Amino acid sequence: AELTPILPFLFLGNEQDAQDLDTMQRLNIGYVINVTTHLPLYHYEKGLFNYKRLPATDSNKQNLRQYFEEAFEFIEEAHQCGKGLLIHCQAGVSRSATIVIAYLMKHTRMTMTDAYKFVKGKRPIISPNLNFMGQLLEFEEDLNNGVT
Ligand SMILES: CC(C)(C)C(=O)CSc1ncc2ccc3ccc(Cl)cc3c2n1
Repeated sequence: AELTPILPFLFLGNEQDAQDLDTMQRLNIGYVINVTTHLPLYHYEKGLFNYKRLPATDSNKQNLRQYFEEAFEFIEEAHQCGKGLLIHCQAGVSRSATIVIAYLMKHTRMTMTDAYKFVKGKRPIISPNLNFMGQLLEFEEDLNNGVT
């Protein structure tokens, strides 16, 4: 069990981390983003959290940019009402860390490199995915040019 707090309201974890019900309620988490196609929404039937599923796979062809804006608003929703958000996928946190890094670029105004350094400092194990890196690099281009 290990929920990594990126921001006071934004938490990063894997499949096993999302199953620790006691820790999630201790940290005042009320929102969960599940970035998998096959994993269940843990503790859904208990009616404690608001869920959002980004149906993605951990492949070199998966497009995560399409899920960026939807995830940012769910995070803002958790932020604007004083609750924490947990975003998770599987062991390598490749998918979920990509979304978190994207959020830090758009809203916290950090650069792509600095955002990775920020998350990597708090979450030491992140599996590599050149496809997601390319999408984050292309995403930084659009932010600097005023396209998104
Ligand atoms: C995208 C994701 C977080 C899923 C990932 O690929 C983690 S693995 C890794 N390993 C070595 C690196 C060396 C420089 C670097 C500069 C920028 C960015 Cl975003 C990543 C790296 C980098 N990332």
